[PDB]
This record gives sequence, structure tokens and C-alpha cells, in this order.
Amino acid sequence: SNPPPPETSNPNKPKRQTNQLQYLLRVVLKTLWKHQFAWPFQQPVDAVKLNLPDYYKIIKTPMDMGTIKKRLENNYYWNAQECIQDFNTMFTNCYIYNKPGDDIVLMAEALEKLFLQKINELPTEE
Ligand SMILES: Cc1cc(-c2ccc3nc(C4CCOCC4)n(CCOC(F)(F)F)c3c2)cn(C)c1=O
Repeated sequence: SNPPPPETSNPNKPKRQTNQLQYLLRVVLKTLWKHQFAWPFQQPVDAVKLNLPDYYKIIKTPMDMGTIKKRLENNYYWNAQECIQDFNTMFTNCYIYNKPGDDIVLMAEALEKLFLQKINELPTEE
């Protein structure tokens, strides 16, 4: 079976809204989410559907943009670094699991190049 997805709401975890988190939702996530290659990354890796019985024996910290979108829209995060780390983990998971040269890796690398551009433009905290 698939594991439960990463949590997106937890009453015990404090949260805030900042201009950097709003930029991560309206600019960074929005740019990647609408990209032609977004869709393998728009929901948790479905190892059952994809017939990957080893995926969740290898990847300890799965992450995907559907999870990140909900985390931002429902204020799961305290700071922008947590969200940036989620994006970074999503990319490195892809590079750990897949063969170099697989199409999913080329897709990840195109999204990552855009992510890096957008994050360098992160606004000073207001
Ligand atoms: C290992 C891994 C896999 C994927 C990933 C995620 C979702 C995917 N949905 C499909 C197809 C399956 C058949 O029904 C139509 C959709 N593929 C297969 C085609 O993917 C491709 F287009 F990219 F080639 C999916 C693959 C996502 N990350 C992050 C992975 O590491």
C-alpha cells in the first residue's frame, strides 16, 4: 500500500503568515504548478499506481507540490525555510530514486531551474 501523505494541518504546530510565505504561494508555487512538467509532482508519488514497491522502502521524507500548496494555503508553516526545504526535498528525492537521464529527472531539473530563479527573488521580510 501507499503510506499516508505528509500532514497539511496539525493543531499542535504553531503557524504564521509572512510576505515571504505569501510570495512562495502566489509566485514560486504558482509558477511551478502551471508549468508543462508540473503534473508528476502535483500529488504524492503513487507507488501503487506506478508499481514501485521499493519507493517507500528508500525515500524517507516524501514530498510533492500538492502537499506544499495545501501547507501554504492552510498556514501549516512557521517560516519560509520550512517551505523551501520541502521543495528541495521533493527534488532530491527524485534524483535519489530515479536513473539519471530518465524523463522524470529531466522534468525535475527544468522545474528546479525555475524554482532557483524565483527563490533568488524572494522579498525581504516586510
Ligand atoms: C518515480 C517517480 C514517478 C513520478 C510520477 C508521478 C505520477 C505519474 N503518473 C504517471 C502516469 C502513470 C500511468 O497513468 C498515467 C499517468 N507517471 C508515469 C509517467 O511519468 C512521466 F511522464 F514523468 F514520465 C508518473 C510518474 C514522480 N516522481 C517524483 C518520481 O520520482
